[PDB]
Amino acid sequence: FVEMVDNLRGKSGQGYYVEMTVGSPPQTLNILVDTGSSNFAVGAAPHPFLHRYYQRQLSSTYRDLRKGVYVPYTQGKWEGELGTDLVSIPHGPNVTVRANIAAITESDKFFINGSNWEGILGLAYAEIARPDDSLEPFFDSLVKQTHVPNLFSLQLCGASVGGSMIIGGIDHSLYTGSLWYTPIRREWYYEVIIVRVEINGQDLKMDCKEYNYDKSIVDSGTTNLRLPKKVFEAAVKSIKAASSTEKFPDGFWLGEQLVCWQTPWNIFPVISLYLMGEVTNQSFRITILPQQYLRPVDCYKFAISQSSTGTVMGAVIMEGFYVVFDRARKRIGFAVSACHVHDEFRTAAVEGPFVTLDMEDCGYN
Ligand SMILES: CC(=O)N[C@@H](Cc1ccc(F)cc1)[C@H](O)CN[C@H]1CC2(CCC2)Oc2ncc(CC(C)(C)C)cc21
Repeated sequence: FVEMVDNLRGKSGQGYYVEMTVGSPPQTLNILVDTGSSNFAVGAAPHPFLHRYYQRQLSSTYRDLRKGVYVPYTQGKWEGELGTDLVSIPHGPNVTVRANIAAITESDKFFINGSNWEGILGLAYAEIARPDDSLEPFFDSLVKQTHVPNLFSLQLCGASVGGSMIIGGIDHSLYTGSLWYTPIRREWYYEVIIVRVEINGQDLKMDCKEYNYDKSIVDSGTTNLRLPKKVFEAAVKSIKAASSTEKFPDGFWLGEQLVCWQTPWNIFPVISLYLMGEVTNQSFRITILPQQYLRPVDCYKFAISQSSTGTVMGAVIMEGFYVVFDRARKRIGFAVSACHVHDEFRTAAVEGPFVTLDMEDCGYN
């Protein structure tokens, strides 16, 4: 799968993109890779921020669906016209498929000024597609029309970022140790269940329901580890305590201020999420280093932040790990990334099995 290794580019805070082609003849575009949504959408008009855009008039294979589509994210909304056309990933599998494409014709605080991407690839399930679940998501179309296995994996490497999207398989060269899998609780977002949390090794004795209210998801289109309220205060409480030996401003834990050195790494704790495992009463844990939740912006940004719609395991989480979206078996795999920025002293980690009871009662119903 070395054809696909290192096919992801980006800039810190601006997402990860892959090169795609649309229409005949092929128009090359950079497309943000987003496991947190299920629309395939590309700029189709000359918005001043865009390096390029989809020009339907140039395409033999374009077909109008004569439906409008609207999509608001956490922030950012766009509106568009649905169509289908032929699509390829040059540094991906050797195929071409007909896919739904939203030609973005109006947007609001969506495109990033200074970014080098022109669209977004929603990789999650139909259930959350707009206007509705009859709009077959890209990856569903990819699997139905080719012999590409129903699986993709992400090694997000973390001012320029790099990484790999392996479509249809796994590249064992992108990780060390063993993959550990957690069930996809439901096929809409990539929903999982967190069952326990630990800073430097200390539990938080919270009802595990507080971790998955109203959901926990794996989202590559989100930068931060985003915890619910209770959970966020508790974890800074614990990190501020473990790291107290150097005084840090309040702006820095709000993610406003910066720290600058010429970096006492082991001043800072590891953070640990236990995930529901494959077997009744068995879990595993994933552990991130300071080198993960501290975003280089020799200065650093605290990258854990409060949330509101559930836990979101964003690039802060995913940059420590190789993440396998095993859609065929309703599960997501985590393994230590071979590219994660580590340490002579420490590493990010994933280990098990652990015994943890009542893992069902952990997710909101
Ligand atoms: C930070 C952010 O919102 N990133 C988005 C993609 C994105 C948007 C703009 C941008 F400039 C870069 C990436 C992700 O798609 C967010 N993913 C989840 C993340 C959550 C779900 C829990 C937090 O909020 C979302 N709300 C709406 C959508 C779109 C929908 C059509 C599926 C309802 C998705 C999400």
